[PDB]
Amino acid sequence: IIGGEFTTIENQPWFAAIYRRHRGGSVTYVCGGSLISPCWVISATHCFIDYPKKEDYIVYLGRSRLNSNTQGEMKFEVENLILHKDYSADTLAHHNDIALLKIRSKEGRCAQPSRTIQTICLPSMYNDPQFGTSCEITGFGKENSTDYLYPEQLKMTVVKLISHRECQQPHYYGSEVTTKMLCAADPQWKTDSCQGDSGGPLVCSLQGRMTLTGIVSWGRGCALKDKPGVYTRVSHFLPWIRSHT
Ligand SMILES: CN(C)c1ccc(C(=O)O)c(Oc2nc(Oc3cccc(-c4cccc(CN)c4)c3)c(F)c(N3CC[C@@H](N(C)C)C3)c2F)c1
Repeated sequence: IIGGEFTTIENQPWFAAIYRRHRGGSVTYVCGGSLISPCWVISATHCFIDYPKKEDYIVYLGRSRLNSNTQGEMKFEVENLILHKDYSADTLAHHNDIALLKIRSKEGRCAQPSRTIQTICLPSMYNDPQFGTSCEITGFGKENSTDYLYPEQLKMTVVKLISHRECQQPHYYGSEVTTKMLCAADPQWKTDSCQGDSGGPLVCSLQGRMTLTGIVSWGRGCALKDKPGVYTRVSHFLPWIRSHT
């Protein structure tokens, strides 16, 4: 995340950190995700498409820091990696960029609630906030283009939803964004998702309840003028989520 502030998992208790395992016990961060039910984390397919083997991945919940431990964190294996069968990418966009990870602890249990681990609510079908609404994104992605290190502490920022008609304008993304995507940006183009933030949640507070509205998918650069972040529009995959869960 570019711009934005350090946060703790307490403030983002549905956030899931997804890593890939390596011989020796070392791991490398992959992508973000969100806990939508005790046994299911939702993320983006493009995070896994090159290495679709569920055995290689681990998921943390209740984790505030990238390479050190947080009190109360829970570690999980992936029982089922479900990628969208119609996922694809052209020269700019990911399509149907949504994935489900069935999680299972070493001891065989799903996630348990706590101050640092909670589910986010799913949206209602075709019901999303109107453009201009503030929503938050969270992730361990890069915060600076010249960095070789990702931030050690979780970050968040606030962006505003952009209408589909604005994002489809030629100096934005044109026909590259479909009704199955949503765009969001800082009005001053100062804060944005970046490398490593994909898979993570775009959350909007609806009537008090925090709702998973988007999943970080793609864009052009990070915090570039007239190039909003593009998210998978979760309210259009509810049937897919419901049936595969
Ligand atoms: C395999 N692993 C572990 C990972 C981990 C993280 C990411 C990620 O997206 O963050 C990832 O996907 C990808 N990672 C990239 O690196 C970067 C570099 C800089 C910014 C971003 C980036 C990521 C999310 C949102 C936004 C919008 N501000 C930007 C991604 C890519 F440029 C692509 N392209 C470039 C080509 C384009 N096209 C196929 C749509 C997609 C990509 F698909 C793979």
